[PDB]
Amino acid sequence: SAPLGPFNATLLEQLKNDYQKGEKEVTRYIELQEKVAEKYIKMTPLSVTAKKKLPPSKDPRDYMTLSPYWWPDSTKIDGLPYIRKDGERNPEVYEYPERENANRFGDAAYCLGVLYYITGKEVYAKACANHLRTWFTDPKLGMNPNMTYAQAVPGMKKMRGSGFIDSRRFSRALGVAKLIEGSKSWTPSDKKKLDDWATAFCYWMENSTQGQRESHAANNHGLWYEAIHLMVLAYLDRTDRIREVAEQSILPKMGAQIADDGSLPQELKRTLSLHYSTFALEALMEANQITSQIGINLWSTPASNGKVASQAVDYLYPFYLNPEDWKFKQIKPFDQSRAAILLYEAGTALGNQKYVDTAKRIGLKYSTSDVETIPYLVLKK
Amino acid sequence: ASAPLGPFNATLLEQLKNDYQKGEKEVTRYIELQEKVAEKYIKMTPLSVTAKKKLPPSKDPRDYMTLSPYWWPDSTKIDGLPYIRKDGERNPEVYEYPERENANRFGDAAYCLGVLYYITGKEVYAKACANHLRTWFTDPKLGMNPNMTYAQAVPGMKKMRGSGFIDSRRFSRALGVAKLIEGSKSWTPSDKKKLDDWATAFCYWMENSTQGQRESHAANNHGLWYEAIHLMVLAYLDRTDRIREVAEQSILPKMGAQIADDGSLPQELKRTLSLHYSTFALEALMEANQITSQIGINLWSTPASNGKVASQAVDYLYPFYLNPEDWKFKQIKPFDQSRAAILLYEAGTALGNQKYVDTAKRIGLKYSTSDVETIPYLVLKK
Repeated sequence: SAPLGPFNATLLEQLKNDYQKGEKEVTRYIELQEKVAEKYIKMTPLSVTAKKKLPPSKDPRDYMTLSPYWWPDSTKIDGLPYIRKDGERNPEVYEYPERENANRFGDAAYCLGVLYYITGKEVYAKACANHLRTWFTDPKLGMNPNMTYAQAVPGMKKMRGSGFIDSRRFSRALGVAKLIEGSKSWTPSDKKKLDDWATAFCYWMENSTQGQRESHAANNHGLWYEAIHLMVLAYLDRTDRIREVAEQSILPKMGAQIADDGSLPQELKRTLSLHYSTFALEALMEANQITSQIGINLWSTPASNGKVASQAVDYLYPFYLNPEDWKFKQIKPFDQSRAAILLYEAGTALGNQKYVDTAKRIGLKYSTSDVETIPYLVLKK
Repeated sequence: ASAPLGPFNATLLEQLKNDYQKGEKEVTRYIELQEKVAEKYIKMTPLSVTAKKKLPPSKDPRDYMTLSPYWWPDSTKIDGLPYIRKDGERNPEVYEYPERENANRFGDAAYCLGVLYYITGKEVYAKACANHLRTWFTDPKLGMNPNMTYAQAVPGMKKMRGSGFIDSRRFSRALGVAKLIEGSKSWTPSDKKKLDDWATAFCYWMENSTQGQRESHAANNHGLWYEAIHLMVLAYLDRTDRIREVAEQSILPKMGAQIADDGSLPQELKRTLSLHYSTFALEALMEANQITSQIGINLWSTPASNGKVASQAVDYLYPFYLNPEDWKFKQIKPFDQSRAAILLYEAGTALGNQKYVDTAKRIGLKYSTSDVETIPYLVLKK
């Protein structure tokens, strides 16, 4: 049985088992992924401190990014304070290296971690460990365990926590560290430091004013917060807390956002409504990969108010077939391949065969290098 | 009191200089706002194309290099090579090439400083402009090689391309506004000579390289924007007969082939940003006409050999400039209606169409905006 972690544990165990028995189709797929994975073996570990502009703390170990929809105001002489343009990403975001480097880190470590779980080769754990240490625990290059300055806005005078969503990138990688435990490269001392980082980040999530705020939001930010919350709690083996967050936080939050038709009214008022409708469920989808390893299915468990997350997939299914029909503002094209993983996750969990069949029709490219598709051989022809 | 030939609306700019000298309150108010906007360019350290780590294939940091914005790594290839195209979707990798945004910042600064010197006469603005011009263009270590070989390159593509020449309009407008500072104490006769020599060299590359040749023959918005940049360079060099030849032998035939009988731009209707690329082609004619009209050639009303006129394109688009909602073609991003204001004002005054000029002012530009391309257009603010 796979260690508790941020992935579909069924598909992952299936892959390792077929790989060990020698099944051709899986062994060929894994030898693809290994060729894809070779850039991460040579790839030099990134660190949050690779930045020139420092944050208010003057500490380069603090993660800092710009909130993507905030732009300078031309009608002010300094451009300050920034004004918002929902859905239109300000290219200034890319002057904060963490925004893209946390992605590159997260991808590298997830891929290396799952390949060491499937194949068992020390070269994959040894490379994953190098990435984990430099990003999280290294006394000089690892990030502080907080997200105070995530998605900061210049000229804004209050502090906000909407930026906590940036954590999904590196917190998936935190969980997968559990997969290389037992390797020769991940020493007891390595695990302890990462446990202590994970313990500190969790304390920051739960008790900081920004974390408390985010823990209370009944929108897609609250769902993503709790999904990230489960990943940290899963890494630390706090399964009772996983049960309590699922039942006391995620399901109530999910039920307040679903309307009687299954739509998500808070996301239909965005400039990117089909994207943000799917973003919300993607939070629930990643949380459910962790809850269902301990027996809790968030797709089919109803909330106190009777709403259940399957109603929200039903509303969106027609448009996942024919995205033209989306009768709401979508100021940018929508990636139909996001429906493939979502409908398989939700279809496998709900015993809905129409969903699983449509997931396979849409599919993912067999040879793609997107690391989040590594588990989904079942979607790749 | 006539403005030197350059890449701006000379009527609006002479009017502003005239009114500011006479003491008119409303212009003096506006120019003092512009001066507060322009102080950041006085302090701004000059930019240079050489501020980059990743070198071009020539291994010369003085070569301008950018990435073609719509080209993306291919996930199904082990190295992502060769890149593939997604029309309309900017690959954020473009921001790893510093010249993409630094040429904009440079261009904006030198243009703002040049126009304010023309209007106010203040040497502080000629001195600041000249600083930006020397570092970008002529400096023997920091200045830019006079070419666009590696503009909008594409990783994995085997042939060389010319369509990235469009990147030139940023620093090219700045090249022309150097004419406004000639005669200051700060722009010495030697500064003029090097810059003249640089512009002669860049114009040579534009006209004789394989890439510039291709670009001079495209009958799309790239060909139009090529000649509009060509006119900036030839105006700066005072080659006014060439301006007349380029207008009658290239711009007019190109405009004549790209306008259909209903006044639409077929080539632009097929892009994923059809309302943006229709306006783009026209803005090429607008910026070329600001120059051609200073030597007596009105590109909005002068027909091609087939009797097509550029005013026919404005007519096709005017109703959509009112209600962009009605645009019945692919537009995978929102359309900025302020672009129409300058366009409609520029075409309206050249064509005598009051309906156009009224619509321009109704849309308007923000009085306090710091966007330097709106500096001449007080008439669209207020």
